[PDB]
Amino acid sequence: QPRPAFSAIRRNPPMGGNVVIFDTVITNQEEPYQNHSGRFVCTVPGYYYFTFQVLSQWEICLSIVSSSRGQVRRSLGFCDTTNKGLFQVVSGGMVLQLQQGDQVWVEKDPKKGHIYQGSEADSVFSGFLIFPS
Amino acid sequence: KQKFQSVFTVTRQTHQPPAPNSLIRFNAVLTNPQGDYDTSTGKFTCKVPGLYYFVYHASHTANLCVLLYRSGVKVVTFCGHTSKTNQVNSGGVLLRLQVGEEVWLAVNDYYDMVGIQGSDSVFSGFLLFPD
Amino acid sequence: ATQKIAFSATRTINVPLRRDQTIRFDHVITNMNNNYEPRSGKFTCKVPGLYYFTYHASSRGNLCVNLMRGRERAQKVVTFCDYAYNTFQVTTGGMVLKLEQGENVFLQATDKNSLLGMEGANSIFSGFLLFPD
Ligand SMILES: CC(=O)N[C@@H]1[C@@H](O)[C@H](O)[C@@H](CO)O[C@H]1O
Ligand SMILES: [Ca+2]
Repeated sequence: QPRPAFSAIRRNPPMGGNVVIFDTVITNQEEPYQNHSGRFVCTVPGYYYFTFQVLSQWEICLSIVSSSRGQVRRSLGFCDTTNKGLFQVVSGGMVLQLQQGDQVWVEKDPKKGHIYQGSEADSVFSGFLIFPS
Repeated sequence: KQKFQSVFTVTRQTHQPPAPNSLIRFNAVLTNPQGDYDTSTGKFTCKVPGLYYFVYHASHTANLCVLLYRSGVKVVTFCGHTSKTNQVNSGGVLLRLQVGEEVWLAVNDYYDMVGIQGSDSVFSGFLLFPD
Repeated sequence: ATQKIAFSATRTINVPLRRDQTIRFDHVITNMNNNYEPRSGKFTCKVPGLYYFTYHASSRGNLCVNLMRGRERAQKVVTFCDYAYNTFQVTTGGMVLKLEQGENVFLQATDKNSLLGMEGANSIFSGFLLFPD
């Protein structure tokens, strides 16, 4: 019976590019999430929920992006631009209908991409199958 | 079988915010296969009875309170205050619904839903446990 | 389906939290299978499996919360911080966890304890079973 479900957080993330990599795995049932790349890979086709709560101190715009057959599919964004140097949590989430092999990841705005790095608090990326199609 | 499930993600695609003290219409669909969210009324209507999760993330650059309503009763309110910078107001709740029950989001006197470029507003709901 | 486990509970108590105190959400909106205890604020797993836990908290100042997991002695999974100078905020966090029977999950206050629970600015704690073991 289909289980795919993950949660991943940031602590020692490889930095580079606009993809937000959450390097520390908390849950990875069916191992759909790749912690080296920050990419979720769909094995079971169906409707999935994805959500993130990401800590910033300055400006941050994030988007849940997907791909099918390697073609990138941009989507909605979510921002906190308080820009006062104090913890703010930006969040977003959506249902995505995915086909086998589809990939899903968080991408930042190259002009607004501050993500807190440290041990005081956490940023999280999660996803789970709602029902197979 | 698709009609034995329930799921939607709708979004608000417009630059003008809702009127004060009004139901919030999400006019654009990301997914809504059973048609359970109605973009013309702004209301979700229960087709399949059971336990649902509802959650939203709304961008705003002035004060915003979002109220979630179930069959005429306000279930939860969450407010975010800001002045000219962008934040996300979020809220969510699990509810066991009967056929024909309506769910929707509304604002009060704090009604701003004007996100900066690249910051949107979303409302999702899905059936977890049928009966 | 069969194993229907889901809870949503709000906080209506306006008494200031102390560090390390379990955050009680005393008003249940939903509590199917009654695995959530509104008297303590803890969820206690009966049926092993994948759960998703989430909260939204209103605040009028700096707030940090620990998401705790464990049996008789609990360990923190993550800490979420959201700061606010002189302004009302709503913050959020979530996490997918694979739980054993007897494991409890709850939110715990820190230093940073500005949290409101009232009419017009609620705080809520929810969780549900994704997939049984
Ligand atoms: C930094 C990175 O991406 N690599 C880690 C690796 O150190 C760890 O052993 C593995 C186990 O889950 O998880 C990876 O994400
Ligand atoms: Ca804040």
